[PDB]
Amino acid sequence: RPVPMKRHIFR
Amino acid sequence: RRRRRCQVAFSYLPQNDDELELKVGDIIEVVGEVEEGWWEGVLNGKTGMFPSNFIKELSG
Repeated sequence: RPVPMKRHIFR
Repeated sequence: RRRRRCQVAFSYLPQNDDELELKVGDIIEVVGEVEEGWWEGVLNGKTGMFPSNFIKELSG
């Protein structure tokens, strides 16, 4: 399975 | 305004309230990139965030 990258940014 | 579509390669359940659920084979209307690895798109009427590395590459 792929690994999601970390998130910081949102609409 | 022509469409920009892509296909989900791997399923994904949301980890934040702004994220889409992805199911293999789903076709997303792409809005744009938000952060490295993260695009916004429209899927089954809902707009939300999704991991771009879960999308299928076009290779014939």
